[PDB]
Amino acid sequence: MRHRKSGRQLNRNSSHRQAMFRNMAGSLVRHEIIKTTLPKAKELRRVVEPLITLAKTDSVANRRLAFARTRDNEIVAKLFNELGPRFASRAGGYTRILKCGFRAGDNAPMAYIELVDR
Amino acid sequence: MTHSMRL
Amino acid sequence: MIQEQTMLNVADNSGARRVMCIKVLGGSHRRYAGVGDIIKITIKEAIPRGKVKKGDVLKAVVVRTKKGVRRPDGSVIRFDGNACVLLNNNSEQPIGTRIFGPVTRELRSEKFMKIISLAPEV
Amino acid sequence: SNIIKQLEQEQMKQDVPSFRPGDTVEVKVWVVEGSKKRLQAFEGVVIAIRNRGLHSAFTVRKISNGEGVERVFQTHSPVVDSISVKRRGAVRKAKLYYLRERTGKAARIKERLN
Amino acid sequence: AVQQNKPTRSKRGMRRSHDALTAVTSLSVDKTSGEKHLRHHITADGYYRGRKVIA
Amino acid sequence: MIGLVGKKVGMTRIFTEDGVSIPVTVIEVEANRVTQVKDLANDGYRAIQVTTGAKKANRVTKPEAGHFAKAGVEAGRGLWEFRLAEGEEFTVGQSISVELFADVKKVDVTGTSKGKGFAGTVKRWNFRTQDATHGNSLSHRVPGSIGQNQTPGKVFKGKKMAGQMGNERVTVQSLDVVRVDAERNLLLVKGAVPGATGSDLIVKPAVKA
RNA sequence: AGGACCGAACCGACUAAUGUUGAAAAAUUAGCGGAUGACUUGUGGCUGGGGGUGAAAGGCCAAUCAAACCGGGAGAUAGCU
RNA sequence: ACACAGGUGGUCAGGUAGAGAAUACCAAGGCGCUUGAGAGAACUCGGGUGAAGGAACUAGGCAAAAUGGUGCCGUAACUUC
RNA sequence: AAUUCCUUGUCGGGUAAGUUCCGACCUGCACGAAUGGCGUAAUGAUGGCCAGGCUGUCUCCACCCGAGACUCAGUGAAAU
RNA sequence: CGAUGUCGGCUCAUCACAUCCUGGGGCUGAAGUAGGUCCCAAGGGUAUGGCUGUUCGCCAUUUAAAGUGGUACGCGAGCUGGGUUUAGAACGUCGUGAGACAGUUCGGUCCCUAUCUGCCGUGGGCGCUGGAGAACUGAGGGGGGCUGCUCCUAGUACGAGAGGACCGGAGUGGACGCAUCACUGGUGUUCGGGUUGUCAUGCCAAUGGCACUGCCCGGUAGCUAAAUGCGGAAGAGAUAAGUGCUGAAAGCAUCUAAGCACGAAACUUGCCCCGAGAUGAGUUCUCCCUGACCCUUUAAGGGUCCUGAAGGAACGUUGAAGACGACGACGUUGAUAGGCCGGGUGUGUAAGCGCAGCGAUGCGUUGAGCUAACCGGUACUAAUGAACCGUGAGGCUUAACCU
Ligand SMILES: CC[C@H]1OC(=O)[C@H](C)[C@@H](O[C@H]2C[C@@](C)(OC)[C@@H](O)[C@H](C)O2)[C@H](C)[C@@H](O[C@@H]2O[C@H](C)C[C@H](N(C)C)[C@H]2O)[C@](C)(O)C[C@@H](C)C(=O)[C@H](C)[C@@H](O)[C@]1(C)O
Repeated sequence: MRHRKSGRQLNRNSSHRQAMFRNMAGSLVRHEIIKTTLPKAKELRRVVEPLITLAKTDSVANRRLAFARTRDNEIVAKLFNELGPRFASRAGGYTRILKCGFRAGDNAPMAYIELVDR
Repeated sequence: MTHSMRL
Repeated sequence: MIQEQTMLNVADNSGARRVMCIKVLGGSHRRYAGVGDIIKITIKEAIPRGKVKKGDVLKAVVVRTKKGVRRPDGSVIRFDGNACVLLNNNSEQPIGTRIFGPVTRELRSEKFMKIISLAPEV
Repeated sequence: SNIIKQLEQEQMKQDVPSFRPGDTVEVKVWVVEGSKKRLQAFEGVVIAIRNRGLHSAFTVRKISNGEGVERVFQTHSPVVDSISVKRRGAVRKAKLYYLRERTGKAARIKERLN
Repeated sequence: AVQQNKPTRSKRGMRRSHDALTAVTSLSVDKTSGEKHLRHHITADGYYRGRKVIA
Repeated sequence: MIGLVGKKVGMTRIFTEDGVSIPVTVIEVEANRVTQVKDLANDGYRAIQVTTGAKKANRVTKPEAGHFAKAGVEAGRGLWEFRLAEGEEFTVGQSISVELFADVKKVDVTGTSKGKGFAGTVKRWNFRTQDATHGNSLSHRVPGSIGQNQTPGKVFKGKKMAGQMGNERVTVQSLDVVRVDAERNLLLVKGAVPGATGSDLIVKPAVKA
């Protein structure tokens, strides 16, 4: 009955959820602003912010953990080279949600999730 | 099949 | 948590090697038996030279449980294997002389004091 | 919390020797039989430690005369008088329930020599 | 499963009394542009609270 | 005598030196200031009204702002009443701490229990689940039969069915007080009291003596 | 060698569950039986209604069988509703 | 009758592990099954785990759980040998 | 007894307890010798019974994972 | 008969009392213990198994007890389908036969998406006579009500002896219910680790995908029981059967006619929960509104401009609150959620580098690295200034008072 339980199921199983969050984290680090649905944007906050916190120290082990959680070497390159020195000052809150109407097809609540640089 | 039937 | 159809080992040397609970005595609709609890048993496997034979319906007292008894300290003592000491059907006194293995200090009371003054560990 | 942790740290015993599972540990516990109190040794293998502060416990498995006995001791209980580690074993799990499935030569474990 | 007799048009309208869609109370005005939008949403021209967010 | 309003702060255990461990619930009993006193001149029955805690000054409405600022007290969350059983007189603004529970021995704790949501008949009324096998068709945790036949022709009122479980007022009686802390304003009671951690409890001395 | 054995394709249909205004007017899922033979399958023929065919259940003969369907006697007849 | 979880004969048949056309993961190649978005109640379906007990369930161990491979050792009554 | 009414025949075995099962006895209401009698190794998705193992069948349910049910937008039936 | 689905089992019950237990009494061929029998009493309780399709019954073993009936022999739009009672096949028997058998045997499709009443929950509207926010009284309604055993009195009263109390007082259990996870556990497909097969990241090393979470080993928080606290009461009133006191009718006698007292788990309270839609709509406290005009059917009238107050709703962040509504916290004059930091917990000594080894691997760095839902903090991110609804002192009559 869900009393103090985090995480959204998002009408997927565990493997689909984890693969979908890995794809969305790749797209967000790549494009720096992506449009998505609202609860997927909140869960994507909880997924993509530890990767940026992992980029704050640049070593072989941390880059291997980032590769284990993104599986794209261009993503871990952009993380440890750009998002590391850029986000070095602020402590948490590397991302920003903005609601943008509703989807035309399924009336889904939309959102833009972006990084706090732009 | 004589189960519901009053037989 | 000895209920009926539970197969217990025998702690003393009355002759049985394996008994089965057929009734947990004391109280209507009682489900389980802890250490302090008399059970009615039948004897399923006996030694050929023993004091009791197979098919005897008599009483016993549980001395070891795999569920384990809880101390008032917050502790719990869980043995391995369930065991009982066989008693006289009416006299409530044990049948065999020596008692094998440990028992609990929860058992300390008159008839089971006669039991507990025979065991190696408590 | 701030109040619960405070009450429990004023409840907690100051000196308890830190051990790991696999360590052959002999616990001396208080035993009451009416007027007179006694101390009683329980020596066996630490198979499980549950660190929770005041609510810590540890399970010790000892083979008595034909039987296997497991005793869960609350660490900061007053009835535990002394904990002494007699042999230090070198398992690599934190829990050792396969010692419940084992017997004899299979239930022996290697010494640490850290 | 089935009805014993059909309901009236009166009992149909009483049932549909609770189906009225609520209107938005009022749209809020942006500070710079002046375009109406929902609260806590960006405008159609990508302004939120006086800041151009999307291109 | 009257009860005091506190907050459920977790559960722990204390070790008596005899060896026995007892589970206590810790109840933070803050200073309860009396806001309004009812008497049988105006009201027909005599009572006191207390508040405790604190609230934001911007989260207080002018009705309750004026009601607190009428007689000597400051803003706490909630207002409660106590029925003054024959021989207590309290001035408004009187701070009432936990010494009356330092004297007493048994206690009644009243709280709103944890809301288990829409529960079925098995969870709510301890119904017996039917057969899991041996032929059963879509009827494992269903409530069974709910009535007889043509002769009543209707379900009876108070028939135990599924519905809202939890989230209701529950009183637990005859809980022993094990320790009273006055410098921490704490109350250790033995056992378990209704509610989640942080929920507001009402603590009265025991009536079933 | 074998109407041998275990076991896929292939053929079947023993149990359970689901479906029962179905996804399906006979299925699905998970187990199940035979699987070199008295096997299975394609293509083409032949047997026809008191007739066929049947390792036989009154089974099958175009979702129809103690006498198929179509059309005609025919608006059979109905002390019955 | 449907853009219907059914049915429908032949040909080709790669890699690793495997006895294998089983099975697991892949290649060439082809698809994500023409409503989605949330939430994470009862109940239903399909599964996973379970203290102590172990058929006490029930018409009935139904359904599950268990067992499972290769090589060697050993193997009873009875027998149509 | 796939046959037996009376009937749960009576005795024995198996069970703490056995209208079923197994062995007997014959009182065969109403077996019986190719509409075959009595055996019988092997076989059986065959009927009954007992045992070991195994387990959520059960004591007595608990939690978790997914698909519906619930809410939102689109389309939109049926029995009666 | 243009259909009212059977026996048994399961699940859930509900009532009667012709009471099985518990409770109260009378008589006894009632010493005690234990009974028998009758009267009062329906608050609560009232087995598990073997056999059988069975209800029943027999049997084994308990219990304080193992009530008896009604409710379509309660209950299939709740489940089952063993039995009887479809189509197959056989036995005995009957029949020349087709076939038949309250005779047996083996096998045999149990549909329904709930409109209305009902019931369990949970909301919207309007009312309650100015509006609002709270806290309550409580009419009334519901839940609950079981009981064993041990010890003391006391081995006393009683009895030859064997035996052995009433009354009263504690303790400790069983079943049942409510609550909550501190403990002990379960779960923990969101945490850590091992490992098999294969594919990929160029390769090594390291990881990832898939194979039921691939198979497993532990396990945080939540939820939860088998875990652990609590409950059933005492008391009060009025009584039933019963026992009385005084007392005539009826010089006596008499519990009764006048009058008075006792007397049960039943009744009313006491305990707990809901509850002013209790339209008979209650009480208490606090807060908010103090402007002008015209018209007409000068009415508890309509309209226009100016003001929108307390508060509410909407929106957003959300919650040990929740199907949705609702409920609760917060909205920068800010710890509501995420992140971050520190800790805790869990798992078990990461990777890389170096050494020993031919190697698998071991050792050092190192109780390392990683850590979900937890804890204490921190405005880093998101909770926007507003707009919207709600008004502008609130009728008549009578009484009592105040200027
Ligand atoms: C798939 C769904 C099918 O229904 C079933 O399978 C159920 C399970 C049958 O029970 C089956 C199975 C069974 C055992 O009954 C459960 C059997 O007794 C009956 C004869 O057939 C039903 C209900 C029968 O009714 C019963 O008929 C009895 C003569 C009288 C009884 N009444 C007194 C109450 C009545 O409800 C009957 C005749 O088939 C109903 C007619 C209308 C139909 O033929 C319809 C088209 C059905 O086939 C069906 C809806 O498609």
